[PDB]
Order: sequence, then structure tokens, then C-alpha cells
Amino acid sequence: GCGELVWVGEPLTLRTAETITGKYGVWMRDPKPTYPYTQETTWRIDTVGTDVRQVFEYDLISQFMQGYPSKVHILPRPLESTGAVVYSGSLYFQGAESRTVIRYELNTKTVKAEKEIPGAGYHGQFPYSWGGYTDIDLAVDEAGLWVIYSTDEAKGAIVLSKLNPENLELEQTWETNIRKQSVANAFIICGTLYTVSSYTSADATVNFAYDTGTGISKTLTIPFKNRYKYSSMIDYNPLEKKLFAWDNLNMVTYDIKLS
Ligand SMILES: [Ca+2]
Ligand code: NA
Repeated sequence: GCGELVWVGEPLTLRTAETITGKYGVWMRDPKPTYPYTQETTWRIDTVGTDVRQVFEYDLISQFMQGYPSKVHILPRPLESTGAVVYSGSLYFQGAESRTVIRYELNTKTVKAEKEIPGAGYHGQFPYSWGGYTDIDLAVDEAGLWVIYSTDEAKGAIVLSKLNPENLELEQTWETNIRKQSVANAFIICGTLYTVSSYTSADATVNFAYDTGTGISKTLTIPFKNRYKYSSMIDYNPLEKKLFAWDNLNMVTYDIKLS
């Protein structure tokens, strides 16, 4: 069931990158898996550098945690930053040095859709507080695919839009009052956007919420620990009902509780 976020557990480390290429990155699973993948399939992208194209795919959680990839994809266009997601068989990622979101179908290794996010800042205009060109952050929740960004019209406040996952059309858009560059990252649970206060602190918080169903903004004080002091990626997986994050070489997960 759905509800308001009221608690975040301790970070559990599932895998640690062994080279600087993985200081920051994104790892994820598909909340709507489709053949030939399952809910165990895991994708990992080490995102340090300027020509990021390698996506590590693991059929089994055991492989993700202890072994080599079962397949490596080479994306047809380099990828920007840590905001990508996998949803219903496709990797949704941002093209390097662009405001373009690309739908890359994993089974066929084929680009199925591309869309400029209208007005979105990119490449260091509205990053989260750590930088990293994190201007555009994709999200999956219980209702499907979203994108988190900002625009000049919004004066850098977080904007979020629901996306058509087939053709990337924007279906609805909400504007918050939260300065995107003032928070460490964000994610969406049950239609509510949440932000994290700090990417370095062991004593950070989930500090703001914006409910797209009611339009109401709130402050929160839910503890959030950056165990390794440099969180580059914090997303929510609605199938596992957990946070997935990347913290200074470490792929970590957090349990949650909803009201
Ligand atoms: Ca995020
Ligand atoms: Na994301």
C-alpha cells in the first residue's frame, strides 16, 4: 500500500566499486520487468568521466553482488550524470551535454524514443547540491515514469513532470518551491516528491515533501545517513519499496516505511 514516508533505515552496502570510474554512478532494477529480465536483473553504470557508455547487466542478484556482469551494453550515445532509470524493459537516460531523454530498449539494444525536456536546464544549470551535472533526474514510482528538473521560468525550483513511457510525451507538470541546487537529491514515492538535505552528512534528513495530489509542501526531519559521505544518486524503487543509492563507490539500499 501507499502512504507518506515516515522512516528510512540504515544503508546496506551491496557492492563496492573498485576503481575511481565508480566514485559516482547509478544502479537500478526494473519495477515492471519484462522478458527476458526478472525482478532480480540489475543494471550498473559507473558514471565518472566524459564518454560514459558502458552499462553492466546482471541476470542475478548474486552476480551483481559478487561477480562479473552477464552482459555489457555499449550505449549508442554517451550518458549524462546519475539520474537514469530502468522501466518496463527500457533504460531512460539523458544524453551527454543535452536536455534530451533517450529510451533505450535493452532486449533489442534499440533507441525507441527521444524527447527534449522543454525548458529544462542542463549541464550544470540546475544540478543538485553536489554538482555532477545532475540537472535532470528520472524517477519511477507506483504510477510510472517521471522526470525531475528545473527551468528558468521556475527560477531553479524543482519541477516534476509525469512522462509517457512509450513516447516520452509530458503528461502533467508540477512546480515546487524547493531550490533544486539546495538539496542533495530527490525521489518520488506514491506521487510525493521527497528531497534529501545533504550528500555528505551521517546525520542528513529527508527534509521536504511536495504532494502532487494535493499541491501541499511540507518540511520533514526523517534521518538519512550518507555512510560514505558522498551520495551522488538517490532513487526509489516502487516494486522493492526501497531507496537505491550510490555513495562514494558504494551501491547501497535503504528500507523505508510508509504511513
Ligand atoms: Ca533521484
Ligand atoms: Na533517477
